[PDB]
Formats: sequence, structure tokens, C-alpha cells
Amino acid sequence: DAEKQIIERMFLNKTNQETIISHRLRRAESLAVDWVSRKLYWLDAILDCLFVSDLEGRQRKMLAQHCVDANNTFCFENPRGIVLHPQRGYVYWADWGDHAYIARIGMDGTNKTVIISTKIEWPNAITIDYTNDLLYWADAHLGYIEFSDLEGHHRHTVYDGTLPHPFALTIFEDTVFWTDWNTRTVEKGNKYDGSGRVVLVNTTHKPFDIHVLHPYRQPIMSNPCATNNGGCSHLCLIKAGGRGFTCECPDDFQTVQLRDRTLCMPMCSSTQFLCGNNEKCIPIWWKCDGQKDCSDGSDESDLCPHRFCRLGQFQCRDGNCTSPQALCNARQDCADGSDEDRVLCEHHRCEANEWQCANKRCIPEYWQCDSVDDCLDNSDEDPSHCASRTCRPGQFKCNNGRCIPQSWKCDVDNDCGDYSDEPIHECMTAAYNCDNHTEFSCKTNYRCIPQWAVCNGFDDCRDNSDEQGCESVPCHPSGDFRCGNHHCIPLRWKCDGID
Amino acid sequence: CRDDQFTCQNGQCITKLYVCDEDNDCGDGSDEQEHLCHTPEPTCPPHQFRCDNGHCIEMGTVCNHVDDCSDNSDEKGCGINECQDSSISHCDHNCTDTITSFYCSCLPGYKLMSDKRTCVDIDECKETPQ
Ligand SMILES: *[C@@H]1O[C@H](CO)[C@@H](O)[C@H](O)[C@H]1NC(C)=O
Ligand SMILES: *[C@@H]1O[C@H](CO)[C@@H](O)[C@H](O)[C@H]1NC(C)=O
Ligand SMILES: *[C@@H]1O[C@H](CO)[C@@H](O)[C@H](O)[C@H]1NC(C)=O
Ligand SMILES: *[C@@H]1O[C@H](CO)[C@@H](O)[C@H](O)[C@H]1NC(C)=O
Ligand SMILES: *[C@@H]1O[C@H](CO)[C@@H](O)[C@H](O)[C@H]1NC(C)=O
Ligand SMILES: *[C@@H]1O[C@H](CO)[C@@H](O)[C@H](O)[C@H]1NC(C)=O
Ligand SMILES: *[C@@H]1O[C@H](CO)[C@@H](O)[C@H](O)[C@H]1NC(C)=O
Ligand SMILES: *[C@@H]1O[C@H](CO)[C@H](O)[C@H](O)[C@H]1NC(C)=O
Ligand SMILES: *[C@@H]1O[C@H](CO)[C@H](O)[C@H](O)[C@H]1NC(C)=O
Ligand SMILES: [Ca+2]
Ligand SMILES: [Ca+2]
Ligand SMILES: [Ca+2]
Ligand SMILES: [Ca+2]
Ligand SMILES: [Ca+2]
Ligand SMILES: [Ca+2]
Ligand SMILES: [Ca+2]
Ligand SMILES: [Ca+2]
Ligand SMILES: [Ca+2]
Ligand SMILES: [Ca+2]
Ligand SMILES: [Ca+2]
Ligand SMILES: [Ca+2]
Ligand SMILES: [Ca+2]
Ligand SMILES: [Ca+2]
Ligand SMILES: [Ca+2]
Repeated sequence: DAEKQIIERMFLNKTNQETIISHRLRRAESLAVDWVSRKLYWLDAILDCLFVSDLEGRQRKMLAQHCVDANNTFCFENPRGIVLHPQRGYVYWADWGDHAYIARIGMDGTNKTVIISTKIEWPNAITIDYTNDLLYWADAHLGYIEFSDLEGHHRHTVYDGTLPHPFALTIFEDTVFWTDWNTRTVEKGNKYDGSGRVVLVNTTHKPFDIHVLHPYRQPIMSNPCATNNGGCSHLCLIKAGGRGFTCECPDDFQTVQLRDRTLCMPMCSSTQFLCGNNEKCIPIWWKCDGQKDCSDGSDESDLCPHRFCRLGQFQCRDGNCTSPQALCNARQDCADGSDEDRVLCEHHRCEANEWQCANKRCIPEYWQCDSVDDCLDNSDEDPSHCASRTCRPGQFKCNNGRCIPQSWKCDVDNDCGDYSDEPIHECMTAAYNCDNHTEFSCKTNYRCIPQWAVCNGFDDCRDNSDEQGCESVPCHPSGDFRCGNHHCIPLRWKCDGID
Repeated sequence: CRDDQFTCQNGQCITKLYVCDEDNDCGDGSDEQEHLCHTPEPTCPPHQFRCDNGHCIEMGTVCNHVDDCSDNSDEKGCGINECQDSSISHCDHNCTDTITSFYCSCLPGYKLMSDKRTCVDIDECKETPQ
């Protein structure tokens, strides 16, 4: 649930309903469930990462970050869809960022690989057929459903540019079912040639992610982690290739190897709290809130002060309440000043999409040398720091110590202020030619815009060539609606109360 | 750009004659794109026959026993049934003579190879899962 930002589980008889993950879900796009090793996998598009947990939410680990091809050509930016294959020990996902891709990783985090990298712009849907080891995906911009073999070496089209904005896809027998946003419908067709096509139902809201429920869609295989979690202390995950298992530690633990053994050492920070079983480490405000958070009950002990504040608020010695974001932000928000106590802020750690300042404050990484004093100690824009800075995978650095997406290099806007992001003598080379399937070129300059940007009502390239000839641009035969401005919009947006 | 000019993806206008001159007049290489310069040039009508010198002959004139074409392949072996011969057309599976010279074919389900004499077997379960 994205409005509540939670994960919920229920029984198929509607008898019991439970919330499993309720914390640190910024923008969770898709969920996968593993029946062999009894695991839950999901994607987050604000932390730009992939997570694994147990079906009861008792432990969590992050298996992928940054870039999938070691060359930095593709990287987690908008990861939408996920599918699992246990017999091969692989996890497959898709991303619809500037550089769209489909990638596979091993269920223990190993063998990070890119499978599809061409003729792909908006891959919302990804699924696998276990009867013959085939991988299917759908693209909403190019309007297709394609299937390949699990390595990506052969490609075939079920539909070849006729589907307006699909979102999710599933397969059973000789049939494939998919959900469509722009016509708000669920459709079935034949998985090899798209023959025998019908609309099963249409809805008032957006249909979202579809599944087929039958035993054969979760095939039987032996669990390698079955006997006592394979001896693993915290997490047991299937190895890449599907044979054998790997022991691992939650995300605030350090993993180390010993003779025929593995060890997890808790390394969790101030403003966090550790449980006696070394199971998990939890935020400090959880420590005494009336809710048992450690499985052993180690946090919610009787030897605790009175809990004045609401559940999830942070409490000061005075018995006053502040939002946890207040804690260690270099300004006093609580009378006691416990909000900025040295004991709590020393050895403090920020979120994965943040950078830390000498005063133990966290700011988004894009603020880091934006020429603004975002940190009151001015530690972010220290000239020595902005000069020695090395930026994270998949973005590009400028002389003034500022970093921008790799895509922003070689176009028309001086994104770094200084024109170092656009070295003309490099940008005018054949290396920056527009993708002939998914991009449009503007006659006055060396800038590419996505094909959906053309005739959208905006001057996306500064010569306005992308909005000139729109009387000639047809709308998609079904799924689009046309405006007297010679614009095309999704038919879901007709009669929605917004201009 | 001018009417006389050609426009490049890098945003340069060049005199149109430059196109496909094989000079990289535009650093983007738009000026020398393969699909821009390629043409269906090797063609002659169904009424005609085509010869190695770049010349085409009416089918009645072919095999008149007289040079129509510099290479003489209109006459060189015209009317000979090469697939009745054995040393030539040393071919794997099936040989079909044509009015001059020969051509070769593989058995159904097999594939024919670039030497135009060898036969191969398709891996159907990768070539066409359908
Ligand atoms: C509705 O779902 C239930 C399981 O929750 C299933 O048993 C039932 O067959 C479904 N309805 C129909 C018409 O199949
Ligand atoms: C990485 O990208 C560069 C520039 O496009 C290319 O030359 C190189 O072959 C790529 N791959 C590797 C493995 O370096
Ligand atoms: C839904 O499908 C039915 C049957 O084809 C059709 O009669 C109806 O008009 C459709 N409704 C919408 C809103 O598309
Ligand atoms: C790892 O991936 C490569 C392809 O990227 C594949 O050739 C290799 O067999 C894989 N190995 C394992 C152990 O999964
Ligand atoms: C909370 O802060 C106020 C600041 O004016 C202070 O007066 C008060 O003592 C604090 N609360 C308690 C219960 O002491
Ligand atoms: C894009 O260019 C490639 C050659 O690089 C070609 O095979 C393909 O057909 C082109 N696609 C379109 C949509 O023009
Ligand atoms: C060659 O062609 C004939 C045509 O009748 C066919 O019977 C034969 O099987 C083919 N292959 C061989 C090896 O002769
Ligand atoms: C296209 O045809 C012309 C003549 O009509 C030239 O022969 C040109 O060389 C051809 N292009 C290519 C790439 O062979
Ligand atoms: C070339 O010749 C064939 C017949 O031999 C067809 O007429 C074909 O249409 C010709 N090619 C072109 C480009 O017209
Ligand atoms: Ca993102
Ligand atoms: Ca793109
Ligand atoms: Ca608690
Ligand atoms: Ca504070
Ligand atoms: Ca700022
Ligand atoms: Ca700053
Ligand atoms: Ca920009
Ligand atoms: Ca730029
Ligand atoms: Ca536009
Ligand atoms: Ca809207
Ligand atoms: Ca509207
Ligand atoms: Ca040229
Ligand atoms: Ca020239
Ligand atoms: Ca002759
Ligand atoms: Ca002959």
C-alpha cells in the first residue's frame, strides 16, 4: 500500500489480516514472494534499492544498489517490476529511468547482470514462464509485449506496437493476461502470436498489478535452507544458479567468514537499539513505546520511564515529544537538548540517499555542493571537500565540485552552472546520436528528447521544434483522446476533474 | 538551414552535395549513414537477364551463341545441364540446374550455408519456440 506505505498479508479466506513491514518504505513499487526459501523481495525507487526479508518482517537486508553493468551505463533510478525464478536462483527486475533496462541478480546478491538494454523505454511489466524457461516483458511507450530466453539472446514479439500503456503481465497455458492503464482494462491473448484477444473486464480506477493463482505457477522444488536454516545465523538465501545456499546478515550487521562458519557482528549506530538475540537493531524511539519489537521482548522492558508521547514519536527526558526527523539535525528542537545530545549524535548514520555533515546532519546528496549553506556548519560546500569529492556510480562530476545525472551531460542546459557538463567538441561527436526507437532530435542543437516529449505542450528542446508539427501527429487508435490543441492524452484522464 | 543545405543531428547545415561523399562532413556521421546512402541498385526487369559486367540482356537474346556481354555468361555455358555433371556442383543434398549454371538446395527442415553447397540443421527449440 503506497498511501499508507506498508506491506500487508492476509489469508485467502479473508480470516486474518496483518501488517508485516511498516517502516522505511519510501516508495515501494513492486513485491515478489518466494515459496521455496520463504522470503519476500521488493523494490524501492526513492532509496533506489532492492530488499529481501522474511515473510514475517523479522529481518531485512539490501541486496542491490548503484549500477548493474560495472560500466555505470545503467543504474537503479526507477525500478518498477520484479519476478523470481528459484530453480535458477535468480531475481529479475526492470527500471524505467533515462536508461531503461531489465537486469537479473542472484537471490543471495551475486552475479549482477543486464539482460535487455535496447528497444526499451518504459518496461512496467516483467514475468517468467516456468514451463519452458522464458522471460516476458511489456513496454508502455513502445507499446509491446516481448519474450526472450532467460539470458536475453533471442527476442520475439507477441504484439508489435499496438498496446496503449500496459502495466502488469502474467502467463498461464497458451495464454497471457495483462493490465492496461489508458483503457483501464484487463485483457487476455495468446502468448506466442497475440491471437485470440479479448477484454475480460474494465474498471473506473487504474487496474495495477495482476497475478494468476493456481499451484503450477509456484512449482515444487526442494528448499536448500530447510534444515535449521542451513546453519545460517540470520538469513539463508539461494545461491545464483539455484544450487546451494548462502548465509547473510541484516543491514546493520557486518558479515565475516571463519572455518566452516559465518558470523554476524552488530554494527548498528547511535539512535538505534540492539536486541539480546542479536536478531535485529531498531530505532531508539521504538525502544520503549508499548510495542514489543524484538522477538525476545528485549526492548519493551519494565525498567522504562513513562511513555508520554504517541507511538512513533521521539521522547525527551523532560517528557516532551518531537518527530524523529528532529533528532541530530544541528538545531535544538526539544527543551532538554536531548534532541542533539552528543551521546546520540556521535556514531550516527544517515539514510542511503543522503550525505552527512560534520555537525552530524543529513542532507540529500544533490544539495552537497549546490552553492547553498544547507548545513549550518558549511561542511558540505567546503572547497577542499567539493574539490576532493568522488561521486557515486551513474552520475557525472564538474569542475566546481557538483554532480549531475550522466544523462544531463551533452545537451542544451548548463546544469553545472559552468558549461563543463557540455564540452561541445565531445558532444558534437557520433557517440551522442539520438536513439532511433525512443528519442527525438531537434534541428537547431545537439539535444535529444524522448518521443513522448514531442507535442506535449512544452518547449522541451529550446528551438521549439518538438511542438511545431503537431497537427500531423496521430493519437493512438485506442487508449488516447484528442484535444483541439492537437494534443493527445491518455483516455483515463478524460473526465477526471483536472485540466 | 538553406534550401541548398542538409541538416545534421549535431545541428550543422552543410551543402547537400556533401551527403554520402564518404567525407565525415558532420562529426555525428548523419552525413554518411548507411540507410541514407544504400540503394537497391542491382535490378533488371523480369523480361531480362543480368551479366557480371553490369549489363542486362533480353531473354531472347540470351544464349544466341553470340557475345551480348563482356563476360559472355549469357553464352559461356548456356543450355548445359551442370547438375547432370558430377565434378562440378559438388553439393551436399540436392542440385537443381538452371538455364545457365546451377543452384543447390537442402532437404526440408535443413538450412543452406553461405558456401551455397553445405547443409545444416536448425535448432528449432531456440530459433522458433512458437
Ligand atoms: C475468488 O477467490 C477465491 C479465493 O479467495 C476462489 O476460491 C474463487 O474461486 C474465486 N472466484 C471464482 C469465481 O473463481
Ligand atoms: C564502457 O563504456 C565505454 C564508452 O562507451 C566503452 O568504450 C567500453 O567498451 C564499455 N565497456 C567496458 C567494459 O569498459
Ligand atoms: C467494458 O466492456 C463492456 C463489454 O465489452 C462494454 O460494453 C463497456 O462499454 C465497457 N466499458 C468501458 C467503460 O470501457
Ligand atoms: C553469471 O552470469 C553470467 C552471465 O552474465 C553467466 O554466464 C554465468 O553462468 C552466471 N553464473 C552463475 C553462477 O550464475
Ligand atoms: C516541554 O518543554 C517546555 C518548554 O517551554 C517546558 O516548559 C516543559 O517543562 C517540557 N515538558 C515537561 C513535561 O517538562
Ligand atoms: C534503428 O537503427 C538500426 C541500425 O542501427 C536498425 O536496424 C533499426 O531498424 C532502426 N530502427 C528504427 C525504428 O528506425
Ligand atoms: C535429393 O532430391 C530428391 C528429389 O526427389 C530426393 O528424393 C532426395 O531425398 C534428395 N536428397 C538426396 C540425398 O538425394
Ligand atoms: C546506390 O546506387 C547508386 C546508383 O544508383 C550507387 O551505385 C551507390 O553506390 C549505391 N549505394 C551503395 C551503398 O551501394
Ligand atoms: C529489380 O528487378 C526485379 C525483377 O528482376 C524487380 O522488377 C524489382 O522490382 C527491381 N527492383 C527495383 C528496385 O525496382
Ligand atoms: Ca529514484
Ligand atoms: Ca530512454
Ligand atoms: Ca518498542
Ligand atoms: Ca534537532
Ligand atoms: Ca539547497
Ligand atoms: Ca549545499
Ligand atoms: Ca536537464
Ligand atoms: Ca546539461
Ligand atoms: Ca514537448
Ligand atoms: Ca492527472
Ligand atoms: Ca482531465
Ligand atoms: Ca559527406
Ligand atoms: Ca567532401
Ligand atoms: Ca547472346
Ligand atoms: Ca545449366
